[PDB]
Amino acid sequence: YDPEQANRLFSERLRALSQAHDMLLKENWAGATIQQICATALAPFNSTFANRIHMSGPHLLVSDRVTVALSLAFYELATNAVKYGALSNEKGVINITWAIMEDKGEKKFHMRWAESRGPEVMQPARRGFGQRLLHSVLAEELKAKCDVEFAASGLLIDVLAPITPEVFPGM
Ligand SMILES: Nc1ncnc2c1ncn2[C@@H]1O[C@H](COP(=O)(O)OP(=O)(O)CP(=O)(O)O)[C@@H](O)[C@H]1O
Repeated sequence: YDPEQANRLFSERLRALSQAHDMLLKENWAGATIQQICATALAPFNSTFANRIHMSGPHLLVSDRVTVALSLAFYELATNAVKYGALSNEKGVINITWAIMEDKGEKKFHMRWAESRGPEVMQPARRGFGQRLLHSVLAEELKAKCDVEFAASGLLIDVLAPITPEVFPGM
């Protein structure tokens, strides 16, 4: 081991990641709706796994940063769904649902990624740096409380965010 080389490798890999994220940020300058984000990111998966990914929610416009964060989150979640969850078998299904909530006056954005009818989700299922990082980036861009549950019945991700015009333009 050499700590100086380990730090250098981490920076170089981080810079490579930032470069890839800027390519996405430039492309997505106008933002997008959850529907457009969701359908666009999950299009390669809808080809391979027809009628196994379901999306439902109101028409809702989101900023450039959230469109990028959410795209990679959706892509990364589907990548794992094929390797471990609902898309690893033949009967497993993914339900992406979002909506505009109300806490007796305060308007909130809620989103759920729900995997069902997939294989059993075995007890020591613990996230690595990448997914942890993506979830953290997504939650920070949304200024959201994010809950990740590795339920035996299937992975359940919940996002609860306050509505601000920075994150949700024209709101
Ligand atoms: N949709 C899903 N359904 C069931 N288990 C899942 C899952 N997504 C992830 N897991 C579990 O979480 C573990 C950790 O996954 P993660 O992708 O976070 O890190 P990793 O670094 O262990 C593998 P990799 O980075 O190659 O995907 C996986 O090994 C798997 O057991």
